Amino acid sequence: TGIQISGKGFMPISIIEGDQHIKVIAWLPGVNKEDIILNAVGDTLEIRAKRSPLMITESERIIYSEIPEEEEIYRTIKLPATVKEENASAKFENGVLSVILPKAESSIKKGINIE
Amino acid sequence: TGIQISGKGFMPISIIEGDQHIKVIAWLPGVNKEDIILNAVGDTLEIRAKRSPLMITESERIIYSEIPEEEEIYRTIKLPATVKEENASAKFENGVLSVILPKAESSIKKGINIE
Amino acid sequence: TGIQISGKGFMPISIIEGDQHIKVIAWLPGVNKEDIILNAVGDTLEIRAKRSPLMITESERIIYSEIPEEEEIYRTIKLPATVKEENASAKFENGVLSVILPKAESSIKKGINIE
Amino acid sequence: TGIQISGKGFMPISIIEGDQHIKVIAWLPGVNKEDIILNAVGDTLEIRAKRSPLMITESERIIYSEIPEEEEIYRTIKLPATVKEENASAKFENGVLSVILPKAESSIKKGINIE
Amino acid sequence: TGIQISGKGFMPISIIEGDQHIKVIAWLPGVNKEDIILNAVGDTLEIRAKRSPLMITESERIIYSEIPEEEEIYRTIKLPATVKEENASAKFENGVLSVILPKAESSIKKGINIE
Amino acid sequence: TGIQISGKGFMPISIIEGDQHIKVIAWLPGVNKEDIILNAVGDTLEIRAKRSPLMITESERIIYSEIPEEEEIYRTIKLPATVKEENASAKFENGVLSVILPKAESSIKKGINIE
Amino acid sequence: TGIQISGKGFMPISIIEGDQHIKVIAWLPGVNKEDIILNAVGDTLEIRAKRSPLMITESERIIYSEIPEEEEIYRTIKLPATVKEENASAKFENGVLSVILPKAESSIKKGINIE
Amino acid sequence: TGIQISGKGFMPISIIEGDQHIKVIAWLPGVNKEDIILNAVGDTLEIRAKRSPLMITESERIIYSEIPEEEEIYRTIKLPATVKEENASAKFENGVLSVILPKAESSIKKGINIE
Amino acid sequence: TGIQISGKGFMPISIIEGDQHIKVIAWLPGVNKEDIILNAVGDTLEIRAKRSPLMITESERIIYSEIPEEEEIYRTIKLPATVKEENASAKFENGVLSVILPKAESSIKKGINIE
Amino acid sequence: TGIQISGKGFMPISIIEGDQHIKVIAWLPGVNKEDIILNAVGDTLEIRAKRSPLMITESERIIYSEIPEEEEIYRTIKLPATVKEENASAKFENGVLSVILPKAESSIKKGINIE
Amino acid sequence: TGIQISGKGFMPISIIEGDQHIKVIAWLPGVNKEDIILNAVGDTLEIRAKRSPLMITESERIIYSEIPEEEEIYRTIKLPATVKEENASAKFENGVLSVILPKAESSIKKGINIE
Amino acid sequence: TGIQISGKGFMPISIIEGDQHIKVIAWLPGVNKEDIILNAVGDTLEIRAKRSPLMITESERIIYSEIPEEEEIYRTIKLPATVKEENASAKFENGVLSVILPKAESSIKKGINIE
Amino acid sequence: TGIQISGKGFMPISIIEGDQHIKVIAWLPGVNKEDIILNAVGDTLEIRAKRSPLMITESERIIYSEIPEEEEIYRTIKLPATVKEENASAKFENGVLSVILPKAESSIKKGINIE
Amino acid sequence: TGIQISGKGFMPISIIEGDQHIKVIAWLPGVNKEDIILNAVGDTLEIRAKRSPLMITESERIIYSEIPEEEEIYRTIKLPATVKEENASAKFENGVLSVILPKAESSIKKGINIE
Amino acid sequence: TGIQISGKGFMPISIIEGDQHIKVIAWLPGVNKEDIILNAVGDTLEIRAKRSPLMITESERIIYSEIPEEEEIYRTIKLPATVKEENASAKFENGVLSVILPKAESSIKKGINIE
Amino acid sequence: TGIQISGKGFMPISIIEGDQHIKVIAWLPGVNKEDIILNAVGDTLEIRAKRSPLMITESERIIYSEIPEEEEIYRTIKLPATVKEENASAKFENGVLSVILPKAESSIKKGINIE
Amino acid sequence: TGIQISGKGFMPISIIEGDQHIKVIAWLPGVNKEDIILNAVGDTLEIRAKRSPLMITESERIIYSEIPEEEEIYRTIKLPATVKEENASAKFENGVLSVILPKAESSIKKGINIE
Repeated sequence: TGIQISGKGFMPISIIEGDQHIKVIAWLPGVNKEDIILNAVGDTLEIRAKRSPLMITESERIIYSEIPEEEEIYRTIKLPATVKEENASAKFENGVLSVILPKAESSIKKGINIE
Repeated sequence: TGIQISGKGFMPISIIEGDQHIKVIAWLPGVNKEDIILNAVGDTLEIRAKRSPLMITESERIIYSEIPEEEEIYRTIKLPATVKEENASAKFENGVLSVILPKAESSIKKGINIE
Repeated sequence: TGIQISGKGFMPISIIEGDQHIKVIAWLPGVNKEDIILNAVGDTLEIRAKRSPLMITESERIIYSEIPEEEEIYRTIKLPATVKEENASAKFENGVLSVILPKAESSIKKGINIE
Repeated sequence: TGIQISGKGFMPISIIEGDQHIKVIAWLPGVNKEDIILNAVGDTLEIRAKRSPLMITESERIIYSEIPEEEEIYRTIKLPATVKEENASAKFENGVLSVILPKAESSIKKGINIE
Repeated sequence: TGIQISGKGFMPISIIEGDQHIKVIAWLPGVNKEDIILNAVGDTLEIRAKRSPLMITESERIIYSEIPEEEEIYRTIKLPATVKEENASAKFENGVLSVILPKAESSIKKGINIE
Repeated sequence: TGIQISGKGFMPISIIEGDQHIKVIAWLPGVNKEDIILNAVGDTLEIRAKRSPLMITESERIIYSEIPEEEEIYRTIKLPATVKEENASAKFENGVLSVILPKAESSIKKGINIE
Repeated sequence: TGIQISGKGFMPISIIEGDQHIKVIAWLPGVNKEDIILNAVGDTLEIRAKRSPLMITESERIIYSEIPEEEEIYRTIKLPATVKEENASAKFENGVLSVILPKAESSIKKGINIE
Repeated sequence: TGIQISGKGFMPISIIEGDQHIKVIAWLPGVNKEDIILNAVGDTLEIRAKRSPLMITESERIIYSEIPEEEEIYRTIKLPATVKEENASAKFENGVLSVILPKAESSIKKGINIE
Repeated sequence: TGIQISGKGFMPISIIEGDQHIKVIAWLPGVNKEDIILNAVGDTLEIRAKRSPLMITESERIIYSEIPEEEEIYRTIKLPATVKEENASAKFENGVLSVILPKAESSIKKGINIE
Repeated sequence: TGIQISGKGFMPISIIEGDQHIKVIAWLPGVNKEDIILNAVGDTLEIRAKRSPLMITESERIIYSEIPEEEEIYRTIKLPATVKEENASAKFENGVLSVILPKAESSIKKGINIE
Repeated sequence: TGIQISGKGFMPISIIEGDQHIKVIAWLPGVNKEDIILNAVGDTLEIRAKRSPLMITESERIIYSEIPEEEEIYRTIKLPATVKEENASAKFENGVLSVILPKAESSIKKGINIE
Repeated sequence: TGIQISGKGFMPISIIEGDQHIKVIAWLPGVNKEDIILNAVGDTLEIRAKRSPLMITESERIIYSEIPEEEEIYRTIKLPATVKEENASAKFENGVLSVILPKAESSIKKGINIE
Repeated sequence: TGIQISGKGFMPISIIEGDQHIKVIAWLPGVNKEDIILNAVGDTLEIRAKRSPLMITESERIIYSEIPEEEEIYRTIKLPATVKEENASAKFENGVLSVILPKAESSIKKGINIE
Repeated sequence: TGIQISGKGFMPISIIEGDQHIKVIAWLPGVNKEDIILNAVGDTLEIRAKRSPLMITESERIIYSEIPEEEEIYRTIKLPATVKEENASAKFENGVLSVILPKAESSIKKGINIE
Repeated sequence: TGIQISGKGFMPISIIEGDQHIKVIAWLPGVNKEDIILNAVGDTLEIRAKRSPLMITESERIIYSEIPEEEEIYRTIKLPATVKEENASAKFENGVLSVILPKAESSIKKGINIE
Repeated sequence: TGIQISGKGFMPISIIEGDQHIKVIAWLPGVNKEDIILNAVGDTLEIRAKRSPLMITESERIIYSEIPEEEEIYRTIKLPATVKEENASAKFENGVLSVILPKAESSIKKGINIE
Repeated sequence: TGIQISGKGFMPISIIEGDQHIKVIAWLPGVNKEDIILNAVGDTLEIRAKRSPLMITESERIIYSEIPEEEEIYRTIKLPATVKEENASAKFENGVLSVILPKAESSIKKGINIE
């Protein structure tokens, strides 16, 4: 049942499990597609990215703000199954990274019939 | 000094104030550019948008999730100055809406010299 | 000693350990034998099922109820030994699923003599 | 409005009220159809049954368990209406007993019109 | 399910329910068989008795005591079924009164079969 | 002033002290005269008895009960004076055992006059 | 070091220990010299007395009172040495009983020299 | 009655209200006259300035300090009356800025006579 | 390590320690250069000054204020080294007094080499 | 009723009382039969022993341990009856010492009959 | 660093780790050498045994006891290294079981030199 | 196991128990050898002494003090064995009284062999 | 994400993770380079060392100390990746041990591209 | 007014101040005159001594003890006046060290007359 | 008895006091011998040093760390005696600085004899 | 800044500090001018006096009292400057002692000019 | 028994009652004999006085003070007896006013004899 999330910075994760794969959704609003580093192996995925901070002309002042300032953020995740890093896909749109990880064959649960 | 935020759903705001305008940044990760409705007048801006929920094949199950499910979200904001809705600009990239509101002339603080 | 239960919905589990196998008992009252999905591999078993809700004619009203309404329920379990999914058996009677999982050879503790 | 449940052992009840009858649902997972004793009269129903305990070979040990051990369990219920014990029906499938109790004529609320 | 005990003085009760009767056991240690008053009707039984207090010669003093002094004690009990006061029996031995109350016909639950 | 009570089971004691003896009253409701074992020596008395439990036909069920179930009960008591076990008397009626213990000569307080 | 006081009613005690005796002072205000019963043996002294209550003509009412009403009062005391009841003296004046108890020979501590 | 202060950094304010004007005093110790920016309009005044930090030769170390380090500080204030930014005066001496704001004509309360 | 501050009134201090001297910074906003009294000797410095209060025409009222009213304020400080009062310098600008105190020769720590 | 245990070190005791003797069981796991010292007299028994500590090669380290380290342990017990030290027996097997102490004749409670 | 103990009953464990093996000490006082079952595999050892309860003639009564009554007890342990079940040794003396488990080659940490 | 200390004043005790005697150590700093009174009998020892208070010339004042002022101090001790007062020894040096009390023959525990 | 530290004694750890290796920093002030034992295998590293205690001539006394006295200290660490013990390097300077552990090939996360 | 006590071990101090000297009393029961080390200088006195521990034959056991075991004890005291170490006297009797310290001339307060 | 420590950063100190000197031990792990500044005078010593921070290639990330980051650290200590800065020695090895400070003659306590 | 008051009894102090002296006021109501002892030296003043207690004829009783009874009272004060005991003056009128202490030359703070 | 004190300012009172008069003591330290106003009538006395405040040259500052500043103080007291204001006396010395009030004849308790 094991899933271990860990890292720094704001990054709402979501783990979807299918029969033959695992989907991982992450919220990286403000982060630039090319600032994201994605790599995984075995049963752990690591998402690390950097989102630059709000640039303000000397004239402006931040009257108010709920957006976290930290620039470097990431998460290493322990998936509940080993996967094929080799066939992983990933899309990043509207600040949302979505990673598809095919389940490794050795981690594909096989059925049991009832009678 | 008045700034009144209010509405429903997750939407980290940020208000930047310059001498002749007001910048408003909002985090709408996952929201579709054309699902955003932006309108303002006087001293209040309203950002309302809808982000569709994570679609999962019947086969998948959400093993874990930190992403809020609510679909319809918005915020009406009371800015600390009246603005020219007419000349407002807005960009939406990487899940981040950024609105530029020119300060109305009547709300432009004028200087006072010290001696 | 590790055993990790996890999932959603009401489903009292029971894990029995023998020398060469592991028995797992689950309470799925109201669930339909063919609505149960059983599969396992390595050291983890997954029981997922759906029990339809109490259907009431428009005329009736639920005057009182201790029965949980949720329809989709499941549990993935981490057994304390690897098993042969291939030879697992399972019976479902009187709302009680009982799964027999033969211990994998590599997980069969071997004796040590005292003198 | 009176409904009085009472007895011993785990047995999630559910009382459905219709215009001319009362349905009572009980969760008796693991209990054997012929170990259930059902009888009622006036405005009270009594469900008493016994579910045998998990039998384990001397070799096995209960590594973990959420299933209550008590064998003899029951509930006497006070229904919100008198009923015809004589015409009561009952089905027991998938650990779920469902009893239909026709409302006694003297307990059938009659309508009142508004104008 | 209703059973209402009430009265004054120490008198441990016990209510046993059979299919066609109700047994009631009461602890009246020190009480004299002929100081007991037993009467009942409908669904309520009343046991009232008086136990004289420990008589001590002027010479003696009660060095210590866990025995309640109150002399007049009783309990009126609401049984879970109407009974035939007419056929009630009662035995009193070793400070223990035991009353047998035949269930009234109108209170005898009738069976319901399952299929 | 020493009096030490100790043992198991419900047994309200009462110790009466006279000039030349000690009376001990015990509540053994439900206990059978011949199931009581009484013996003492020096300054300690021991009362041990067994009261059989309420026998119920398979048909009956204990709907409610304030009577303790434990069968074997007893108490060893340290009296405030040595006594003549040899001349102790004892009566048991209506669930009440009453023991008379003649004070030993060596424990008979002798008077002191005031002037 | 043992001294055990016990009894009922208000009776401030005081124990004085000498080398060859033990003095006991008791406050029995309002008690009548001839209502006092004094006796002791071995290592325990017993003081029991009765002070009659304030008699008031029907005309009077107790507007206020700090004097305890209880009539029968006493105390049995465990002295730190065995004594010769036989040679005990006692004086009672101004509501104060004072008892002199010669230490028994077997309880007279004997000296040990230091060097 | 409205007065809204808001901003960042240490800056004790004081608002004095006259019949035809409003005085505002601010403590900007350590701040340089030409580092102060003063501007206002309508009913809000904004004071923003920057005080450089204590410069210490590499040789020195701050053994102790109650002086806040923040460099950029400011406050935007909502005055209880609209004012003529145009005729505002301001003096800055001994770390104290004092601003005189003539009340706008439309905000000059007019008298009411009592009889 | 000793540094003892003490006195009355608001006066944020700051003590900087160099190898051959001690710098002391104090916030005296609103205080007049010539109202400051500075003197020191041995290892203690004393700063005492008076700042006049905000003068308000009878017409004005203090609508709000965070500026402390007390007029006479001061602090006597125990420096962590004896100093040469004789060569102390002092500057007072923008409400900030800064005192330079040459360390006394006898208080100049001398080096120790490590090998 | 008196039983006084006291001493140091871990040593679960158990006192069994028969009519003519007293059994005392003690848990001395790891203690060597010949390291046990047993002696008693009157109404008190004393069990004192020493268990050597776990010897570990310099190479090993105690990764974890629930076994108390103390070496010298013992208990002096006050039995509820005087005994014949002279006829006491004792067996020590599997780390369990079991002592049989014949009750002294003077401590054998004699019977009292009830009628 | 992982070590997982788990099971039922009183059984103080101790785990000693050497470079090439693991020692496990267990306190099974009162347990019979031939009632102990020892087996292990991979990185987990299981110790299960049964100690019969104190047998008492009908005449005796357990006046006092700190010895746990449970008969069947055991523990499955997760060792911090895989081991060779095949070469495990075990001695049981004075209620103390001591098991020697040779570390598996694949679990023997290899050195790293510092410079 | 009984040991009862009691008395007044500061006097740290220490009781050592041998096979044939009992040693008692007491801290009587400042007390004068000839101000100590030692006597005992049976199973109780009594140590009473008086230490004069610090004498100060009128000129001096007690600037500070942790030494208790009370002059008369003592303790009566209940030893865990009867002793021969007759053969007791005692040494008093450096404010430390040490008493040797030979155990009485009747209190000398006799051995019990194990097999 | 798993990292498990464990051991005894003061030893501030620091784990740095690179793409192809893992660095581990440990503070072993006062420890002697040749008193350090470093070994690792799989995914766990073990650092064990001994620092001798401050030697003080009989003449000296430790007036004050924040340095922990314990001599033998160590930590076994679970790294987040398997490593090649074989190619580990290590430097120890200024009380700081620094270990470089090359990541095992099987633990080297591989990239995933986004589009 | 300064007096600073500090050190380890039990040692009740007492400081008496006269016009021309300072007396210091210390309780060193059990300490040997020649195990005491006394030295002082300026305004601080240091008392350090060692009292050997109670020696017990292997046969004896410490049944009870209020005497602190620590062997090495001491206190360094800061006197409220500088003194002439040179003329200090000291007596040690009955476990009580008493030191007389002549006040240094420079610390002898001189009088002031009132009128 | 005075010892005053003060400064910033992690630096476990230890002060050893001899008859003619004072030893000071400090833990400066990671600090470079030539980055340490040592100087003292009178009765105060000052240790100030700087330890550079862990340098990490852009590729690495600090997965975990118990090592404080602050670079500049120091402590000024008030020794309990004046010393000869001139003859102070100092060694720095294995992150441990050890300073020897000869006591000043004027601070060398001189003896006092007891009689 | 140091001022240390200390002593016993009620004596409200007041310390006034001038540029060249220190005034000390003390409330000694009821104390007799010739019962006051005043002396000081260096930086500490000592005021000690005795006020006799209210003398009452045997006939009178103190119905109520807020006046402290203690007779001997005093305070030793640490002044913030050394003084010339030699030139101290003192007046005592209306229960108020007032002492004038000329500051010692070495304690006279010297000025520092600001520019 | 009535005595009512009331007023403002610090003024410790004391009421002494004799058979024929009442003495009242008041602490008015610092108050001037001629600033005291004393008058009474019936059963109430009133003491009102004013003590001027400590006058300090501009040069001095109150470094510390426990003396209350309030100038005007007083107390009106309700005596437990009516008195002859006419014959009252009063002395004021050393800050202590002492008033003698002759009891009025009507308030002089007269005796009652006991028999």
